[PDB]
Amino acid sequence: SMKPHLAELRQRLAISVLAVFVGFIIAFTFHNAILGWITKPLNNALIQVGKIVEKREMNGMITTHQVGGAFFVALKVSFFAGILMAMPVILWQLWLFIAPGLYDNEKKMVLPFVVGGSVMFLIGVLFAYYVVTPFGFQFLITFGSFLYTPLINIEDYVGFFTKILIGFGIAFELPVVAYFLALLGLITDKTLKDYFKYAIVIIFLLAAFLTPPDVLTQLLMAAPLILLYGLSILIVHYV
Amino acid sequence: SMKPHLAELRQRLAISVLAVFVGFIIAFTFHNAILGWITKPLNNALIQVGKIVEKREMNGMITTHQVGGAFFVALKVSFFAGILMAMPVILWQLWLFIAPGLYDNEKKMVLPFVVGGSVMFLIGVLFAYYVVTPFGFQFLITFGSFLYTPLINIEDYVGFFTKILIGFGIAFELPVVAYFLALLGLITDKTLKDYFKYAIVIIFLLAAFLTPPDVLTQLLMAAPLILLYGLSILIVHYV
Amino acid sequence: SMKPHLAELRQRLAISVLAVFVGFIIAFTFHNAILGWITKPLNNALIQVGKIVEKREMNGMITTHQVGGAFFVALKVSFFAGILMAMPVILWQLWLFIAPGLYDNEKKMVLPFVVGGSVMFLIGVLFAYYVVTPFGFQFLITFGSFLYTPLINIEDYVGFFTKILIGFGIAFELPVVAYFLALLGLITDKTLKDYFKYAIVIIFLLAAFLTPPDVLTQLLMAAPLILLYGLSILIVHYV
Amino acid sequence: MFGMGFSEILVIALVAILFLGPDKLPEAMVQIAKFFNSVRKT
Amino acid sequence: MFGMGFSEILVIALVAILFLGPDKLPEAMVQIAKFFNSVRKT
Amino acid sequence: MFGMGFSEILVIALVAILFLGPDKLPEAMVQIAKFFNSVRKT
Repeated sequence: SMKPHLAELRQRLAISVLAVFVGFIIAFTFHNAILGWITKPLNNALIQVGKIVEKREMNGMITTHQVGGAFFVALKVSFFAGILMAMPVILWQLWLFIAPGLYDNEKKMVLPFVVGGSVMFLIGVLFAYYVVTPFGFQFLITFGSFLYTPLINIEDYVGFFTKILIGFGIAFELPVVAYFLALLGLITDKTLKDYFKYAIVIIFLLAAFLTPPDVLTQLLMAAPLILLYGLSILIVHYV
Repeated sequence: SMKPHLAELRQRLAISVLAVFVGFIIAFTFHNAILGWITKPLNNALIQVGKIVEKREMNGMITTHQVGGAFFVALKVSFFAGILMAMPVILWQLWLFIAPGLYDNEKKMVLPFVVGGSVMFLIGVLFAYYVVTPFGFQFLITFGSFLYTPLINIEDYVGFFTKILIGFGIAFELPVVAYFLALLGLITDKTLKDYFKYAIVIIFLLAAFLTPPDVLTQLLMAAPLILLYGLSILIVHYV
Repeated sequence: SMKPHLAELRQRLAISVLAVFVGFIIAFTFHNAILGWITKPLNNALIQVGKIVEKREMNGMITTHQVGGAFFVALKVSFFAGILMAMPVILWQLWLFIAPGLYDNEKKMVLPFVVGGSVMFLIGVLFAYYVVTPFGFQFLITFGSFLYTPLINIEDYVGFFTKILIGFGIAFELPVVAYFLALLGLITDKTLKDYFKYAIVIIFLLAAFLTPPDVLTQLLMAAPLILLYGLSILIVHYV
Repeated sequence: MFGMGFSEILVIALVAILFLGPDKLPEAMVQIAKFFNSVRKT
Repeated sequence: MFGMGFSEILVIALVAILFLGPDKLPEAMVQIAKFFNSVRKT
Repeated sequence: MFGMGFSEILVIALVAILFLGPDKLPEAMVQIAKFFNSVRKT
């Protein structure tokens, strides 16, 4: 039963792990460049907020509060870039494992799905980096500019920044996963509406997983998911 | 069986959630005032410690280490204030759900109990804010004034301050719940004394629940609970 | 069955708890000395890095980001010193609980093991403090010296520092536990090699427990454990 | 447990009562139990 | 699991052993098991 | 749960599949179940 599949899975999981390790080495060789890319929007926000602050009066900068914070951030950023660099190998190995299983009817809707899903994920990250972050970061820092001093630490920033970038990519993949399921025909407008009663519970179940144990973080994450489900209604309604 | 009690519970939970949302909106309209009220003791403590330090020699201020720290702190404070403001509606809905169940004999003991518990919680919160905090914060900051620089961040400070206020509010409700039970008559000194053996285990379980996974926090929270149990023993003995 | 053993366990667990409390009181009386000993390498690293950064150009210091950070750190350091000071009493009580159980054949191997294991743990802590930390701390701070400002907080430093000290002590006790099991004769080179397949899973299970939920923390801790196993392979091979 | 607190649990149940409502909550309750029983006997 | 580490469990068990003591711990052990069995058959 | 995340578990499983391999994984599965059954009947 599982004897031939586990032998095949082992030799494909080995290649994927190797790809991450090689991607990690390449990412760590250029960790200054990747950190500069990640850290650049924050420097723009702090400098831009500083000019507003130094105008009402007429400082803040990026810090690290752990001894190993700089090294760990470089590893964490390199690890994340390594997984992203290994995604073509990981997905190619994933496809080769399930390619014989899929029938020839639905085998030609997987490559466009992977290409379409990946290209939409890239747009989500670029949109979050170049359109959302420059205005979002400036607004957030300005909120506590007249009250507190923004001594932003890199350890908590990288996690905050990577979640925004990763989250927006998936936030763009939800309106295309539903669209892909719509043209072929598997769910209609009614199906995505009469299953909302459960779907709200799963959304709050998903919100709890991806947030600290605070309720506010749950609601602050359940609200975007509700709208993504809402946009999914019109996408199926239009098709 | 549970059909009418679920039909009735739903329409009261809806009203409670609406009250919480309205309270959140009202609190966010005045988030600056509540944040100033919360951070007023910290500023006074920092100024006093600065005077002491600059007298011994012959700086520290409120910061934010997260990009979304100020906005999240405002949202959290507004959420807590909204829950507090919706508590009368929440409690009124709770009473209407259990009012028919309670007999007329003990129905006249609930409203005085609710009034007494609310007034004692308010007295505890005011005591923590106006009597305990001015000395405690100053002493804690002066503890590490000759070694470290107090760069207090708002994100953890808000949680610490709200925990202090809530814990002192409930810590005043424990000696009055026992008093209310003793006046009517349900437990005596012997019952609260020979049940201490399980009571200490329950206290430590609660301390573990309400503290980070550190053992030191568990002990530091269990000691006040033991003292509260002793005060309850004394209160029951007096009656 | 357990009636006589629980009466004996209770009276020996009580003595160990008393030893911790007495050790805690003694540790708190000298908390300035222990904190100075703990924090001394951090000051040396910051001063030494400062001379480098004030040479390329031709600041950073120890802070506290919580109100109760200075007091809690003093308690936490005192608590750790209390447990260490109570170890002779705890181990003596532990031995007295199992002394009749152990046969006379292996009773004369426990005392050399406890003395040998403890002396190796002490070497590990001293080696970490005097040989590893001066180079490790300076390298870690210099890594993010040209990008970020090192505003190290004492709360996260104590957790980081004692983990290095405690971990290196156990990291030196693993190569002597393996030796003790080898000189008497219970496992050989082959047994420690053909059981590696379970060992690698157990190591990642242990690394998961002793690290935050991040995978990178798991990998960064599984790597030293694998090398300890590799060294333990050679130890049995020589004997 | 996996990032979910206790107060986290109550909100999810709070959504469960509000949206599933009086009906359709027992239907989900017996479906979860059947699903829980399904994996037990397999 | 919900805010409690392994050390928290060990401390709780330590207080249990110290305070319930030799007797009255088996009484609690069979009461907890009976309570655990009570919810199982209901 | 005790300091172990979800992504933490998959790595542990990944080591299990990768190192134990095709054989010796079913042997481990039936040994864990036997050990799990052993503590149940005791």
